[PDB]
Amino acid sequence: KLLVPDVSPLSPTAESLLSMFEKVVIPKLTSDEEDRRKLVSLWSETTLQ
Amino acid sequence: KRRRWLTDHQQYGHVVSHGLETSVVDLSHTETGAVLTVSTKAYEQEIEAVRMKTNATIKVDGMVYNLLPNSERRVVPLTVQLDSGEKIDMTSEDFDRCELEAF
Repeated sequence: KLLVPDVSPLSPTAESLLSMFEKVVIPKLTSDEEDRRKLVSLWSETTLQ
Repeated sequence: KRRRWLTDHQQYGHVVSHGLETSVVDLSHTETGAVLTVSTKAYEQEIEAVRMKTNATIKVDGMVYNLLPNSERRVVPLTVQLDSGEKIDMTSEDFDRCELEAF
């Protein structure tokens, strides 16, 4: 009962999105360096937390 | 008459037709964490393919689920008539949890 109920290993798509968001976000989503920099920082912070 | 109260339809219900006993497994959705159930005789190939650890994920209708650790049971499909003169399909297991009208 320390386990959170209804949780299951992520699909290979959802899992690849984790190694992709670290790279692919930068060229694809937006090419503005401000948003790129700030988003990479957000990803680092939130992964760490 | 062995009628049971079905909560979802807010009505008493009654068993018209029995199927034979099917082995059934549980499949949990990956994205939402939703839980579904499946005839093992239909998906036998893929299920045994997951039991061999080769392809570990079962796709149905573009929604993909993971097979649960055990969740292998023997259930009977039932056609449950409603007081409206209505028909539902319900598992033995679920119709069993329901509440009797006369006990």
